[PDB]
Amino acid sequence: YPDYDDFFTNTVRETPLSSAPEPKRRFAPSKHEQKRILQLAYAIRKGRI
Amino acid sequence: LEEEAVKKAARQSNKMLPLSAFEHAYIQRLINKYGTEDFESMAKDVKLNSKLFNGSKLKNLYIRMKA
Amino acid sequence: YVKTWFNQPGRKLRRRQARQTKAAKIAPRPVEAIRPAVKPPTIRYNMKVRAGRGFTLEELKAAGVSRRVASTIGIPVDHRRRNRSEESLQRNVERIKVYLAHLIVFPRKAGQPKK
Amino acid sequence: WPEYIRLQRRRKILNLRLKVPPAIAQFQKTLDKNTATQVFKLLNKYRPETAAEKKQRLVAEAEAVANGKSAQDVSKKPYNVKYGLNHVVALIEAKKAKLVLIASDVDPIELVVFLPALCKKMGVPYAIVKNKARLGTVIHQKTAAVLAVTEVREEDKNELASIVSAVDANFSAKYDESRRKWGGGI
Amino acid sequence: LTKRQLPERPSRRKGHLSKRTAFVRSIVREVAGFAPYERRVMELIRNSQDKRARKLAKKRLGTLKRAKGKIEELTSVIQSSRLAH
Amino acid sequence: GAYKYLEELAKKKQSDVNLFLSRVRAWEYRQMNVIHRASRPSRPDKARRLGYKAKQGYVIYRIRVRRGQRSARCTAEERVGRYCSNLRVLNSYWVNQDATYKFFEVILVDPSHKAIRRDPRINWIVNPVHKHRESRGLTSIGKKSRGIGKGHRFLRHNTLSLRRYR
Amino acid sequence: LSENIQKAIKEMGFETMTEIQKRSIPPLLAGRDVLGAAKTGSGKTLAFLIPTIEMLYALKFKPRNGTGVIIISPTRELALQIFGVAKELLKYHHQTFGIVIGGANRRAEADKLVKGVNLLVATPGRLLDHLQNTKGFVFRNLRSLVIDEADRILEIGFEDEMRQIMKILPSENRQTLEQGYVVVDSDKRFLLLFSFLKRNLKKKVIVFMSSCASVKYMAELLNYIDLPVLDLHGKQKQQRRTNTFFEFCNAEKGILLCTNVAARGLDIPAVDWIVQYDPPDDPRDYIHRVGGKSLMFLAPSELGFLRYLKTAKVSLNEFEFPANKVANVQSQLEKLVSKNYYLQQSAKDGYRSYLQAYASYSLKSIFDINKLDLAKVAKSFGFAHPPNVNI
RNA sequence: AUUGGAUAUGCCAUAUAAAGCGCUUUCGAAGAGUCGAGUUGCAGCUCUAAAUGGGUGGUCAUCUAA
RNA sequence: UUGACCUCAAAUCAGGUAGGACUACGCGCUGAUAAGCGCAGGAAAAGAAAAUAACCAUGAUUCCCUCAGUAACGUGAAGCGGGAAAAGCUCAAAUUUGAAAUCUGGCAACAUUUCUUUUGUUGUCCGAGUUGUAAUUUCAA
Repeated sequence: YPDYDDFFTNTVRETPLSSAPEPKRRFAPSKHEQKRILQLAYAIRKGRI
Repeated sequence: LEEEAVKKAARQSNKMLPLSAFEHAYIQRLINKYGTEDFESMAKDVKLNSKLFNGSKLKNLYIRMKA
Repeated sequence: YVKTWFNQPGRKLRRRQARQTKAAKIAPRPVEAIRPAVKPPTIRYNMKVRAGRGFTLEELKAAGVSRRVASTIGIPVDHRRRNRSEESLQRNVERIKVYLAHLIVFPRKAGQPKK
Repeated sequence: WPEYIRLQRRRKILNLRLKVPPAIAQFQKTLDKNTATQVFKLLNKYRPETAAEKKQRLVAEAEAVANGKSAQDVSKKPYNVKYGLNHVVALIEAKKAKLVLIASDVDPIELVVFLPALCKKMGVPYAIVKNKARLGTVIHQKTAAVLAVTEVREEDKNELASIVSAVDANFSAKYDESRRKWGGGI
Repeated sequence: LTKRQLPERPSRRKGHLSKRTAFVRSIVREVAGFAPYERRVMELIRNSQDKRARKLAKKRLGTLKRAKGKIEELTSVIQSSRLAH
Repeated sequence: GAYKYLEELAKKKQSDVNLFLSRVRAWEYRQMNVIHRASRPSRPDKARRLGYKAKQGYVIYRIRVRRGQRSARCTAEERVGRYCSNLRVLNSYWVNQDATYKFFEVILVDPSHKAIRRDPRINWIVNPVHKHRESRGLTSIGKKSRGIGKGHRFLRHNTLSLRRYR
Repeated sequence: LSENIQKAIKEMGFETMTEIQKRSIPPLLAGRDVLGAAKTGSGKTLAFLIPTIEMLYALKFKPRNGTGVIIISPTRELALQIFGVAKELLKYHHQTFGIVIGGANRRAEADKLVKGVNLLVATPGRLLDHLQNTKGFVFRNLRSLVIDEADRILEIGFEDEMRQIMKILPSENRQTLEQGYVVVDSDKRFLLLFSFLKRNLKKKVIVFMSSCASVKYMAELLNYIDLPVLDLHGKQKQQRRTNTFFEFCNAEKGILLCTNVAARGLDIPAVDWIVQYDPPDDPRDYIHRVGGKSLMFLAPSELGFLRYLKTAKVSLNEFEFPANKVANVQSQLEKLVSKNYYLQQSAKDGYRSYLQAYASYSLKSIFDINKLDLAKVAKSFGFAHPPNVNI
């Protein structure tokens, strides 16, 4: 029953880890909603909602 | 079989797309602020490029704008 | 415990029928797609040429047919065979380039929303 | 006693009588009563919109579009707490999260046993709070496992810099040797 | 014949560790601790019973390639735990 | 996500954390029934990888088997499949063992549930050819057992072939 | 020359060939190997590639004919200056033309070379990984391996690479070819600049960076923080770049943002303030460029250049300013870099290259990549956690 | 009378969308009490891995299991 | 006192589901292939390489002829070649995080039928699901 060997997580890493760039879909209106709005908007013209 | 495969692809050949009411106005608002040539800086427009469209995609609609 | 061949005239006709019932649906297009020309791999047969499985990803790119529009017009693809030498590549472009020269794809009607 | 209750008190005590490894030992020492009442007060502004009333604003968004109006051009980037285990592991690896909250009762304990080690490495201040269901109430769920603030608005940034300082000073600044020794065996 | 240089198959890049996977293993190496023979080896690699240490890994793992990989694996732990502790 | 960390952790099976949960859960698994239903998969990554989606119709069971001659994992697919006569078996993995019992879980899918039946990634198992797959040696470990692979490692002659013309 | 390349050259804004180009373009177009020894900014970039682009055009090569030429470049700052003209000249051509530098994606740069790039502008390090390590990168269909900056490539430290790499590639039937200082911290690097750019808004100011992308990011943030300025690089478009240097030199007061690579040879006018926001990489060229005022922000852990200029018998004075006067506007610079999608993609691709300049620093003892602070070099750019850059 | 895939044509559609391929100064995740060794009748028992790694074949070629 | 959540129960609860028979042919289990046990379909098993090869390379699986009574050790292959048929692919592993975009179920309308017996759409209310349901991708990338 030894102590906790935190040999690696002792320090702090300063960088992020994943390096793939930030996608463009986090800086614009949620295009899944914009599709969702058009399903509701269409539904008004058919008069179901 | 040559004739059936050409006249069918003669009336079903035009693939021009008229824009929607919004798609016309979205480009319309963009084109009156910087002109009709400098499409490459419209991916850096903060407000009116609210969809963050491409530098290429706006030209795709701009062809669909006129024809 | 035998294997008797009394059906051998019958599998010939059953194959013959089912090869004509295949052609009923595909009436204007061949009953089998074009296969490449690949050289056998042993020392014995390396001077022969015979049909293989399909056209590679760079036999097909060099001929103008993408890997997605390939299997629509009846061109088998082999994602495993690779073109080691030009001769393996120049022989099989002239399988595709003659095939595209002799083939007529009927057009289709599209789904562009109007108004 | 019924057929199952005499198990239900014994797996309570076999977690006590055995030797808890230091990785699991920190999952019973827990954020206190007091400082675990302000964290959830800050979070109770940033709840995800209830799925019934997100649709309610969507029919109010899709009715003006059917006439010609819009709000997408003036829609500011939303805010809420960020939840889900797989979405919060990537919010720590990308150094986007600023306060990670770990439930103290996840049933397979391997689900969260790497998080107090990942939060120590990536420099994301962390705390282990009670009752996974208490997190579940925040985000309109039955049982949540973890949450995370990644961005509060400019309104509560000054509040958040204070409440984290309560989280390190009580969980991280303390509990520093009980995470480094075995537990149980009482 | 006129032979080409082919590019590499995208499957031959299996077996290459990324920077994100190597960060996953490093975290889980310590948070899972050490097995009830790998505690024994770390002692024998610390007070330099090297020939005795390599004898146990071969007997337990089965093959020198593994029995050498652990050495390289566990010796990195002690040389990083002398800077932590 | 968390499944990357949970795969590499599940490999260090003898280390202190993976051994402490082994002793603890082998205690709870042993006082339960020989076959008893789970509510969540104990290994929610291995189950997720072997096919289990967390929707209605996917049923996790778990069963101990006596050690010490059909392969134990194969019988855990059969004994659960004889206890559930409706559920279709997908896989069965290892979760724990001790000196006297190996513990497994099994992924089972309801073919009558109109959520499996409407889903085109798991709709292959509604078909009637997949009736008691674990019986015919048609699953993950029933294929490995009977040497069904690709490689030189793993009546067709015993009959004389008397053609018409010879 | 061909009309398709001449009209592009007409669009490039170059009509009169240089005096050195007058003695080289005639022999190079005829295939005569020339031992190039020219000054910086003496047309060595445009002239050498002018006969090389036509030589492959005379061969009429498609994309699959392999790498028909090579232009060895000794620096990432030089490579972007080399491939930039290469990307501007052959727009009316057909084949491929790209770059291969040090400090990039060694699998998204190899994937470019498997198809076959005609004019692959190369660094002295990454080209050694092409001929030997990479599989599928055929260079055995080449016509001329152009080389530039023989005196600088030999001083890079890879003097054994140019002879070892050339032993594998095709060679037969192919021809070859007083100072001002500001001791600033790593954190408040541009904080002194953002204050100085606002305090000296009505004077002749020239700001120099060590990377093309370094100018392509801070110029966008300056115009987004209400501080317009003109760039001497643009989008690697020579039409506006020729107009920018004409407009900036004619302007008596203004801010001039430019890379030091393109600044060599350009007509440096009498700027009241001459600034180098990044450290210089050329030890002899930057000192000679001084001969208004000139002052560059010196890093805290980079006093070697001060010990080098003092050893070079050059005076240096540290004109100071109170730290309380330095604006603490690095909080809105953490919000702007968080919201804008294009300003961030410039601030991530700007700090990516501006760290590789510290990797390829010729002053190895003075500027050390592994001896600086990784944290504070991002809070000046605008990123809280410095982005994931491949070293 | 039920039914097939089609052909033409009518009405709807919602497309603020989705897809092929260039071009990459960017990234590229890959299945464990399994593999493997020892050993009893492909199974049993003991032990128990790795990331240009692992497998099968002649330093090379070829594949990417659990 | 009260309220969530986990686990475990109970119900002639709502809706479903499993046995049993034939077994020529299929696939497993042990087994003196025979017998016994188990399990499906109109076919089934197999299947898109952790495969061969040593060539100027072949290219999922199945089957026939040949290899051949040959290598190897009385037993006894396989690669190649020649035919028939050829169709490919789907997940796990990367954050939808500018929004669980997913789905079962109850009720009500609208249809629709091999069919008043069938099969769905739309609206609505729980419920499942953040211990991960959709979009995206499967290394050929």
